[PDB]
Amino acid sequence: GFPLITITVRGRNVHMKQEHYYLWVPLTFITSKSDMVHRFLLTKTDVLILPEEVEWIKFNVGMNGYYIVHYEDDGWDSLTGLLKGTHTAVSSNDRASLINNAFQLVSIGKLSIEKALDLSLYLKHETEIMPVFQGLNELIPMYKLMEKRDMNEVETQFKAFLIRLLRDLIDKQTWTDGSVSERMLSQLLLLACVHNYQPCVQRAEGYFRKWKESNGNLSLPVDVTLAVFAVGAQSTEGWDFLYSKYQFSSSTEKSQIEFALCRTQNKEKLQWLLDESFKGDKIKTQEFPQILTLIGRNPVGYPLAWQFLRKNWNKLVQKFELGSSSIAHMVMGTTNQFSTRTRLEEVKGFFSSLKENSQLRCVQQTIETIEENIGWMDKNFDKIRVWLQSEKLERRKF
Amino acid sequence: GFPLITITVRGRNVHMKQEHLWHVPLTFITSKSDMVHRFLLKTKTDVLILPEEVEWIKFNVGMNGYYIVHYEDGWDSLTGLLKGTHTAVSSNDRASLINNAFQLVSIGKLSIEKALDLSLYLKHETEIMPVFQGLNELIPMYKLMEKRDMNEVETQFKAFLIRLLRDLIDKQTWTDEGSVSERMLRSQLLLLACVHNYQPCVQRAEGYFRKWKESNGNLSLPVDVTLAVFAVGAQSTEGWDFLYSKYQSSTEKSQIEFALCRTQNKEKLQWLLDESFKGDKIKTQEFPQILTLIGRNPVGYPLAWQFLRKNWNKLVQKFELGSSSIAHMVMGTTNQFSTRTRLEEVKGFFSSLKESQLRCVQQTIETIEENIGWMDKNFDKIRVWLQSEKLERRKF
Repeated sequence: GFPLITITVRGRNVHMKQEHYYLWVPLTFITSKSDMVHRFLLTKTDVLILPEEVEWIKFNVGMNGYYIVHYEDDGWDSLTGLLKGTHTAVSSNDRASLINNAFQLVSIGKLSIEKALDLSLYLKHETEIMPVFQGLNELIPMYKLMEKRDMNEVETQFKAFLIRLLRDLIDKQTWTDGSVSERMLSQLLLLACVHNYQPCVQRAEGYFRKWKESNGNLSLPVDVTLAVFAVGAQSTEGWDFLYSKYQFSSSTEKSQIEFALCRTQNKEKLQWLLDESFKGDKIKTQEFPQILTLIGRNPVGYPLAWQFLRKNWNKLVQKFELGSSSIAHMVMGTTNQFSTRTRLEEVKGFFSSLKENSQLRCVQQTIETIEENIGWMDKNFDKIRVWLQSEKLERRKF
Repeated sequence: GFPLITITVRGRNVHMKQEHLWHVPLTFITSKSDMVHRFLLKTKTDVLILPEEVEWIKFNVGMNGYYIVHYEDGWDSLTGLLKGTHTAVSSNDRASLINNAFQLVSIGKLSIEKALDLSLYLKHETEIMPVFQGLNELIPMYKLMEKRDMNEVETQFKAFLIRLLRDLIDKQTWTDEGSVSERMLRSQLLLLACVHNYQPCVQRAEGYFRKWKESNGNLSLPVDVTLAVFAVGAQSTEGWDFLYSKYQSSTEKSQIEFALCRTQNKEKLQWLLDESFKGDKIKTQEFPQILTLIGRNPVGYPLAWQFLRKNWNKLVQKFELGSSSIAHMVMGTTNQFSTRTRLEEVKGFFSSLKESQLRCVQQTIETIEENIGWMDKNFDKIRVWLQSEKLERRKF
């Protein structure tokens, strides 16, 4: 029930529609040769009429912080081109807005993934956190949808794309600790490393092997620590050594080792964590929800955390209330990345039989997120298969 | 990066060697094994022993890891492979060798003569990926030549380039109907032919253009050939003028945009820079791509450079120094230089802007200081190598 303020410009005649995905809408914008910000308030349609004729127009609807803008064809192509050559002209949070809405409209069915992606390609030049983060925030859920389906080829290619994009910025991070922002941008080191960018997955191994070769006495930078452990847990000696430290020793490493422990393709170890977390003795049950969410997020262990959750639901609600923050969160972490009608009806088929235990906001919120996923992917899989098979192509004449 | 992993082989003894404390995960395929093998060079040098003897071996498979391979003793055997049976290797791997071959001409140890030889098999190359690689390895050479007074060698190269691609150039149907990359090859090969003045592509493009003009652009042009069609139309005032009328679709502009900057009309080349800057008759947000493209133009290159320096105070204000934008511009106006005089022209300008000390500048100078000595070393070798390709030399 949020806005959907369609925009059609002709010359300096700026028409704008209303469908509000009536209402009342305190539109804001920034034009091309403006270096300033403007005011307006929409009936169904209106026009405002621009003073001078200008090249591009960026509606950042002054409605609180959340708004949905659509400029259709030519309009998005004007903006796509601004970022692709002169993205510095606009701000970081406007960098975000664009990226955010570009993808919003893809799932709403007013913009095609081909185009929302044919934009993400400028991020190779983005040297700021906010847009990069946004980018990842919109692009990551796609491939996690893929991870839960027969899709190795396009998964891998997507990720290559994603890493290929970010590489420059990845490659210029010192392995140390900038401001609260630069240090957090850490996330790249991890993400690089998780996806096998090899100058990442070679130095982390180094840092890890040494660290454990002092029984974890080396001081690792905090920023690096996640990547370091994330490659560590991919080997049996790695998992075990790091897990011995978890119990034996601090507050933040905990989380970092907690996070890094679940990032394992070992189906045995994984099962272990669900199990013991459940108890409380080895891993305390105070953080079973988080462990369950992350395992759901694993590429191999997604079917475990759902299976476990179902096989032992009767006992989770005795231990975490029938419907609560934890429980809801748990429901959603083991189901909302499913992209099949086969997963959907199981997700429906389970909860719609608990009767007394069966109809919470998390249940019907999740089914929908899956019913979106089904349609989204059906529409877009084949599309994004090619958009990537049509990107690594002359990625210079005369 | 830039580890240089030297490979010497005697029988089954396969010696690595290292260059710039590196740890290097090595991978390799042979004439016996299609399988990508594994080897971790952690020490400076090492060896391995292949199970049986091999006609050839090749390292860094599919270009997955960042190391460049030079084959000692070697390269000769990898050539004859591609010259006789290139279908035995894979497509991505055909690219590797072309990249590397020419790469190692950068740093030496491999002569231009031998790298250029390798590129000869492309006469039979029936796949997007290697074709492209060969183009974008060879092209940046005659781009360096265009910016000097080496016409006879420039033209001789260019013809060569075409002669090389020709059989495949004539194979493209002037339509769309194709899968991905299939349609991209026609896209790009028709252009190349046309720009280098291959007549059968220049004559077809004049026709398509001509009849399109005789319709007020109401003629159906296939997307692929559109570039070539326009690329040759803008070589006359009636065609440049016409296309701009059309300029003022989301993709049509880009072709007409590109096709415009090809004109050797240094008068209207100026007009594009000037009016792109204003933002009125062409967008301001498009000055980066028009400046970089005028950079490449064999006759207009000086303007785009000249315009930048004469007008640098308004671009740094308009787009902000140290941007994606400004760096792209600096490097596109200057990276194809290949003389000492041009060097001091770069160093002289940018360093005098007081605070100058940013990536592109430091980056460009390095790119030109590498050009200079590349050309010193290679121009003559290439001059004479060309004089020999033409040698069909069929006896008995």
